[PDB]
Amino acid sequence: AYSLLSLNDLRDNVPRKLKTRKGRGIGSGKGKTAGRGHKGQKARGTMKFGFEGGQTPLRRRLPKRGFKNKFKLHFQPVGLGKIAKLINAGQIDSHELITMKTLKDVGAIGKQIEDGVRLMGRGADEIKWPLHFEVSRVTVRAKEVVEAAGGS
Amino acid sequence: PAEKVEEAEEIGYKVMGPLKPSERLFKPYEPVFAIVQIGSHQFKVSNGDSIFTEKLKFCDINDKLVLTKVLLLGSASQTIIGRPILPDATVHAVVEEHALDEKVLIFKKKRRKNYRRTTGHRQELTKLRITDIQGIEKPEPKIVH
Amino acid sequence: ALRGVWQLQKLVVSYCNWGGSSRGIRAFMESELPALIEKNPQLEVVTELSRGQHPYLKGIYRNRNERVVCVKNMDPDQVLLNATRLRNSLGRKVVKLRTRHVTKHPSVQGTWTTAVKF
Amino acid sequence: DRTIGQYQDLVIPVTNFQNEDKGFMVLAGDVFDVPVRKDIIHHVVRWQLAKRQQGTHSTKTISEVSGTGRKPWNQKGTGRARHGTLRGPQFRGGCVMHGPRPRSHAIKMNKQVRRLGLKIALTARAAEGKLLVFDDLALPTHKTKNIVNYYNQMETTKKVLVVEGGPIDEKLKLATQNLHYVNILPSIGLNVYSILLHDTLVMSRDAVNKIVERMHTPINR
Amino acid sequence: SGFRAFKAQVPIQWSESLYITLVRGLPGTRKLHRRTLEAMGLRRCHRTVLHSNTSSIRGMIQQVKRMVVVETEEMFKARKEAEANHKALRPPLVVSHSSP
Amino acid sequence: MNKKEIFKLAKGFRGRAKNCIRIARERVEKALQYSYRDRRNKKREMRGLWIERINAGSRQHGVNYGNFIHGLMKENIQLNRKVLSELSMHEPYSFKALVDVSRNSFPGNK
Amino acid sequence: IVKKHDSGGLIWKRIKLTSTRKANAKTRLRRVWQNEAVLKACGTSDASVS
RNA sequence: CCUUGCAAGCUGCUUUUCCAAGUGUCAGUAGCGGAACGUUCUGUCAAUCGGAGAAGGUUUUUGGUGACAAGACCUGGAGAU
RNA sequence: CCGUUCUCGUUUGUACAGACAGACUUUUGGGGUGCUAAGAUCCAAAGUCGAGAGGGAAACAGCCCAGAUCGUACGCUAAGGU
RNA sequence: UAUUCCUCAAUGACCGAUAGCGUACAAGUACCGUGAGGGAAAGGUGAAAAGAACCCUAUGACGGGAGUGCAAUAGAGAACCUGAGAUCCGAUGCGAACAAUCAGUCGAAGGAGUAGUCAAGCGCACUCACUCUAACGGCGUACCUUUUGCAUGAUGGGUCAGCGAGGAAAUGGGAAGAGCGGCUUAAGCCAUUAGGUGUAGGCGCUUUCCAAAGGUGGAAUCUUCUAGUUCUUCCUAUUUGACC
Ligand SMILES: [K+]
Ligand SMILES: [K+]
Ligand SMILES: [K+]
Ligand SMILES: [K+]
Ligand SMILES: [K+]
Ligand SMILES: [K+]
Ligand SMILES: [K+]
Ligand SMILES: [K+]
Ligand SMILES: [K+]
Ligand SMILES: [Mg+2]
Ligand SMILES: [Mg+2]
Ligand SMILES: [Mg+2]
Ligand SMILES: [Mg+2]
Ligand SMILES: [Mg+2]
Ligand SMILES: [Mg+2]
Ligand SMILES: [Mg+2]
Ligand SMILES: [Mg+2]
Ligand SMILES: [Mg+2]
Ligand SMILES: [Mg+2]
Ligand SMILES: [Mg+2]
Ligand SMILES: [Mg+2]
Ligand SMILES: [Mg+2]
Ligand SMILES: [Mg+2]
Ligand SMILES: [Mg+2]
Ligand SMILES: [Mg+2]
Ligand SMILES: [Mg+2]
Ligand SMILES: [Mg+2]
Ligand SMILES: [Mg+2]
Ligand SMILES: [Mg+2]
Ligand SMILES: [Mg+2]
Ligand SMILES: [Mg+2]
Ligand SMILES: [Mg+2]
Ligand SMILES: [Mg+2]
Ligand SMILES: [Mg+2]
Ligand SMILES: [Mg+2]
Ligand SMILES: [Mg+2]
Ligand SMILES: [Mg+2]
Ligand SMILES: [Mg+2]
Ligand SMILES: [Mg+2]
Ligand SMILES: [Mg+2]
Ligand SMILES: [Mg+2]
Ligand SMILES: [Mg+2]
Ligand SMILES: [Mg+2]
Ligand SMILES: [Mg+2]
Ligand SMILES: [Mg+2]
Ligand SMILES: [Mg+2]
Ligand SMILES: [Mg+2]
Ligand SMILES: [Mg+2]
Ligand SMILES: [Mg+2]
Ligand SMILES: [Mg+2]
Ligand SMILES: [Mg+2]
Ligand SMILES: [Mg+2]
Ligand SMILES: [Mg+2]
Ligand SMILES: [Mg+2]
Ligand SMILES: [Mg+2]
Ligand SMILES: [Mg+2]
Ligand SMILES: [Mg+2]
Ligand SMILES: [Mg+2]
Ligand SMILES: [Mg+2]
Ligand SMILES: [Mg+2]
Repeated sequence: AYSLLSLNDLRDNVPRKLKTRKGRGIGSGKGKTAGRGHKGQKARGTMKFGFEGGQTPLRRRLPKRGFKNKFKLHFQPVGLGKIAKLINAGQIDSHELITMKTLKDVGAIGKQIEDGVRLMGRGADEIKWPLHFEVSRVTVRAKEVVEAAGGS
Repeated sequence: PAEKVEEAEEIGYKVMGPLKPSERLFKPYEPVFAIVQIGSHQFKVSNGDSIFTEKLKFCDINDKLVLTKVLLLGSASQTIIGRPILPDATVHAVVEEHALDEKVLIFKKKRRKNYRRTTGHRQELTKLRITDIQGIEKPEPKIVH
Repeated sequence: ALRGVWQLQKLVVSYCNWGGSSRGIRAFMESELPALIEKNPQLEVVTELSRGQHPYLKGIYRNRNERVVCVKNMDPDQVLLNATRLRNSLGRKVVKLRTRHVTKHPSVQGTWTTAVKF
Repeated sequence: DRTIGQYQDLVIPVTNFQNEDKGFMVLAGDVFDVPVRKDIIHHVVRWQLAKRQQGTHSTKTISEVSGTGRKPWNQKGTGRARHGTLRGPQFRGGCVMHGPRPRSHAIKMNKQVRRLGLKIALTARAAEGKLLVFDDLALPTHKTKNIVNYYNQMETTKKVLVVEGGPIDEKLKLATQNLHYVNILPSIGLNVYSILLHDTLVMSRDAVNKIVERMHTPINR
Repeated sequence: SGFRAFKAQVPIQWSESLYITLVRGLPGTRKLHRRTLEAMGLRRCHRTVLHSNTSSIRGMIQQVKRMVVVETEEMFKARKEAEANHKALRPPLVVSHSSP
Repeated sequence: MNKKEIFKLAKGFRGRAKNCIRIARERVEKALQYSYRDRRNKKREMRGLWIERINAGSRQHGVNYGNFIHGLMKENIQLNRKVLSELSMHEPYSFKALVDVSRNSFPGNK
Repeated sequence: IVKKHDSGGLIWKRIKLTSTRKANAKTRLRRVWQNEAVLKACGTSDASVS
């Protein structure tokens, strides 16, 4: 039995849950109308989910709103605290320029850049050095904090 | 051990130890009777009788028993009535078997309601052989030559 | 025991050394069977190998009745319980108990008749 | 004995088909000493067998059973049960309602779970003492009698799986194909179900090196 | 009758504690009274609970007073004592019939 | 319940009810319902029989059943009705002694 | 209790007030009267040590 | 089944079992949840059983809460899992 | 605000419902309509049936008593009886 | 890249004679229809025909013997392996023409057939022995469906055997279990006694208000906490014939 792996003796952690087979006998508890009750559309299976009974539904009583700007630009937000945490770990060289390639390679940006990067002010107290950034957008507080530490 | 003795006394029996092959306790019939209480049930027995009781938890096969709750004694000439028991009277017995009875089916059904249940049950019983009744004078041997 | 005479004479332990359904009876043979053999000197216990078959216990009695209890896929304590119930039985047929007080002498003083005077 | 699952490197003897002494090899502990888990092996074996199933099983619906769509008699008046065809699911010779149709039975499994299952299988073989490492798998001839002689020489074995690093040489291929109890695989085809079908595992040094190199390379993503 | 067992064998006076015994069944009664009996701890017929004698308990008893027997500590103790004294062992009776 | 078990339980049934599964299943289920009910009802019937035999035994000596059984209760004699009826049938002199004891315990009115 | 006895096709028979029914009513009255006496005796003050 | 203890492992120093008590609970349609039995087929299985008679069929007996299981005689004549 | 119950039956998240044909009894002494009729009909407040077996009401959905885990040829009671 | 009137080779947790093609058998036949058209049923002696010489009784051997054969109810002439049930005719035991009712159930007199055990004297009383029957007593108005409610004089079923309805895919809402710690690939590609690869994409990190432009300091101070994702099983939903 010590370190045996027989096909004879394999199983999962918990026992397998089996399918509920309706329309079998009385003792199963789901025979004779299964779990459908008596008559109507729902017992005969001709009911569409979301129908509300002929009342004007909420999806048609509320107004439509606005328009969609097809040319909306999406920028990835990065807080200064994430950049500080990656600076202290040696992933980012704080003496060189921090571009969007630098943030993309260390994983501060996720998988898909869309239109660029917006630098944010979350965790800005952890910025203690002059840092130079080249991003697409930047908030007012993040630029204020970075220039207060001698960067740009 | 003393707790089992106390509980068996509550039921109404005392274990005296195993039956030895040297003993001849199964004597011919004597015309006295006793009424004994074992659990809820009462039995009117003479020697050589057999009774099936509810399962006795603290005895084994071929154990000699003393039945401690004797309610009445009788013979051809006198009757001794206990209020409720007779402490001076003893009835001796031997455990013969612990066996399950025949299965009874428990069936329930509610018509037109799609409900039914079927289950079984077997009750365990203890068989005792009554060997000796004490506390009332037995008739003398009338050796009719 | 009927009037002090033990009724079960032979306990046959039928088992398989290969089959998975004989695991419990094999553990019973190793663990609980010597104790039962020791506590019953009046009982003969034979053990029989039956490869490819499901295990059972067989009880042969004084009245030439044989009772077989299949013990396939049982835990060892259930096998020991079945062996104990075979030992404690008188070997009778499993039918309904017609009475709980068997007597051949129902009356010491004579059954009531219309001729009885007080 | 030893505690399996500590991720410790192991030292194994190296031999060949001639029962010679070819030194020793170190087996990487993150491949041959992982904790042994039955549930992962259960899922990997189920994944392999589900991928294997052909699924060429079929029945006919009422659109495919031969028979007319005509109503067999009038809805009312004949005293008989109403039917739309004579090919309904309750009819003899009729359609099969909810019957099988040809489909794939394959399920999905993460790649890392498959790698872990292969690690567990190799660890169990090394832990039982049923893993033999060969310096190479070269045979003098293609005759099956050499393999049969080595198999008879072996100790407490029934079915052997022989793993080669690269593609299998023609001599071993010809020598083992008539034997149901000796089966061969390149290291690219090593799988959990093939390992568990044989109680003894024979791997060359190249096969061990290729498996450890594969497990030490992360999944490219 | 069944109330004959519960008749007072002691004068009824002020008590420190009260014993309440449910002597009526639950179906066919108001759900409020059943919830009150549940708040007294009485769920099954012929069951007895023991409570301190204050107005919060007394109002609950007053609501369901036709379903229960309420006893003082002294009445309950006397009833149990008389029941134990009745079942106590007495000396045997010997009757010699004989001579038909 | 299987078809073979139903045919086992339908043994001795009259007509097609022992033989055909549609007919046998109803009659066997009704038989099992009767068996469940009659395990309860047997105790009522047997207590009625014991009380009838005790009442016949005690009225031979001029004592009604209720006065007799209450006089036995008053003396802490705890023999039950089954054993008392067996005494009334098979040990009439001991039963007469019990009737005398109960009549001294509780004569009743009249 | 049902009190409709001379109308309709569903028979609710009138339960006659026999002496035995009067005896049961008197027993129930004795029980409630003893309960009321206990509540009157115990209602003068509350039990201490709360 | 639950609750309260008890004693064991754990890792969780707290979640799981064994045992003991329980004047604790256990009618049930629609319906919801939990735990199982059996059938066919596949791997385990070039393994195991089979003229020392397979499958299937009739009797009979024993076991489990149940779906059901199992022993033996007879029939059967090559398969069963 | 304070007792009793020690039960979470409370509130709420998530997932799965079924049901939206009710019936009778409580002085016609909670009332409307009807004829102070209906086994009518429509509301209020209880209970039972529905979905509830057992004992009583001759027989009995809805009244009275009372809630069926199983076994016993043990005991005490309810309604109702002797 | 599409398709199969076709050929060759191979495979199947596909079916196994009411299944699988309508057809395992001379089937698009027989049969039905003016016609278009509709459309079956029916497999199995035995290893080998050794397929039963001859006798007896019948008009006549399929019978009773004999013989063949492992086996003859293995004895057939589009059918004989096994040989269930409904159904029909008999044999034995008990009940049965003075007593009524879902045909039972709980008790039970009697009748009939049949075993074994053994201390003491080779009988006899023990195993409530066992099996079948059941005079007589108490209790007992089928089942299913549908209903406020059915013994209902509401529905359905002559009986038996076989068959007969919650099922598949993809995509969502969840639960349980697991892998990894950012997770996971799709088509494809290289191999298949078998896996390995493949980053395009998807979700998360991620920033909350807002129609859009615009705008965006989480919690904590005492070595700081600061994200999920992909599978498997099951319950449900959508689109599909969607329980029949
Ligand atoms: K048509
Ligand atoms: K069919
Ligand atoms: K056909
Ligand atoms: K044959
Ligand atoms: K035949
Ligand atoms: K009868
Ligand atoms: K009609
Ligand atoms: K899903
Ligand atoms: K996870
Ligand atoms: Mg249900
Ligand atoms: Mg049905
Ligand atoms: Mg439902
Ligand atoms: Mg319906
Ligand atoms: Mg509905
Ligand atoms: Mg069509
Ligand atoms: Mg048409
Ligand atoms: Mg078909
Ligand atoms: Mg009427
Ligand atoms: Mg009526
Ligand atoms: Mg009067
Ligand atoms: Mg009364
Ligand atoms: Mg329930
Ligand atoms: Mg057979
Ligand atoms: Mg088969
Ligand atoms: Mg199988
Ligand atoms: Mg509506
Ligand atoms: Mg409505
Ligand atoms: Mg409706
Ligand atoms: Mg309404
Ligand atoms: Mg009203
Ligand atoms: Mg009105
Ligand atoms: Mg009215
Ligand atoms: Mg009405
Ligand atoms: Mg109406
Ligand atoms: Mg209401
Ligand atoms: Mg309804
Ligand atoms: Mg209810
Ligand atoms: Mg009722
Ligand atoms: Mg009645
Ligand atoms: Mg009633
Ligand atoms: Mg209950
Ligand atoms: Mg056919
Ligand atoms: Mg066939
Ligand atoms: Mg066909
Ligand atoms: Mg011939
Ligand atoms: Mg053959
Ligand atoms: Mg044949
Ligand atoms: Mg037949
Ligand atoms: Mg006959
Ligand atoms: Mg006559
Ligand atoms: Mg008639
Ligand atoms: Mg009977
Ligand atoms: Mg009757
Ligand atoms: Mg109607
Ligand atoms: Mg009715
Ligand atoms: Mg009808
Ligand atoms: Mg009707
Ligand atoms: Mg009809
Ligand atoms: Mg059928
Ligand atoms: Mg791929």
